[PDB]
Amino acid sequence: TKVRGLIEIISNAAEYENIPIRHHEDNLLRQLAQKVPHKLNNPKFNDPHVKTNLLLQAHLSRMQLSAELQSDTEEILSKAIRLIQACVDVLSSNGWLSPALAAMELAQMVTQAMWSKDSYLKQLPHFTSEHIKRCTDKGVESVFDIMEMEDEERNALLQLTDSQIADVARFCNRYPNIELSYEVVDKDSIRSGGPVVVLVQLEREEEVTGPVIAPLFPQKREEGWWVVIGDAKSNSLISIKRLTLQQKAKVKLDFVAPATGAHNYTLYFMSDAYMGCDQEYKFSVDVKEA
Repeated sequence: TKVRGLIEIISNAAEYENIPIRHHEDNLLRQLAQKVPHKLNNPKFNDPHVKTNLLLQAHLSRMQLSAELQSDTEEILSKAIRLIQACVDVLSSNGWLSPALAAMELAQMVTQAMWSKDSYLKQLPHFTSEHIKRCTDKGVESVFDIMEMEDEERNALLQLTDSQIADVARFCNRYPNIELSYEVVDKDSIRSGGPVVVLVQLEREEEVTGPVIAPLFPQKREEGWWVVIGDAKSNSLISIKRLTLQQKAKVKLDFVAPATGAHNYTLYFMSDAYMGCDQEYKFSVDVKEA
């Protein structure tokens, strides 16, 4: 399941069965279809689902559109998050780890208007491609790398006005900087077929708690998270829970312990709003019994 396939699942939804099909837009659409990262095949520029797929890609690529197309995009976007969450629900319920994680990233992508391959710095206000090129050239790749710089370094690199920096500071102070700690409950008493309980604790270290900053997403959004346990080797999604976080939160996940012996898993913490904030921890358990 590639990003392309996930975008197709979202745009093929019955919810978009009535996206406006206009006289005289085929031109823009035909060209749009030429420029988007994932080219479409038979394109039927009369299919609301085809239009929806192109407008979603255009949004992710932050391309120039007509006022009308921009309005159509806003409509599509207003239904997108809920659809993506449902998609994550389906993929994770079926136990498909990679597809489920990719769908979670798609929620971040749609919110921040960017592709999974883009630098996380594309989220910062006023950051252009050259900003990103210069940051990458310098080995600066995370928002945290940006925040660690002193003024002289930052001004030379970003070349931003005091007002632009104030906007950057606002985003950085709300960007998730969470400390995740976890405990395998009674690690020495796990029995085959019995429960394996993982107690996760989250604590926000950044200064501001509040709604997501996403200049290119029309609706007000709240920060959402998923905590997941899976087997990366077999691509199996074992446990998942959705949560919202204020200052501190405790999340309990559990799953059936496999056959006696040593086993390895991965604990994931995934955003549905920001990129670059996800965490992964490979842990192990010793199952007794037998």
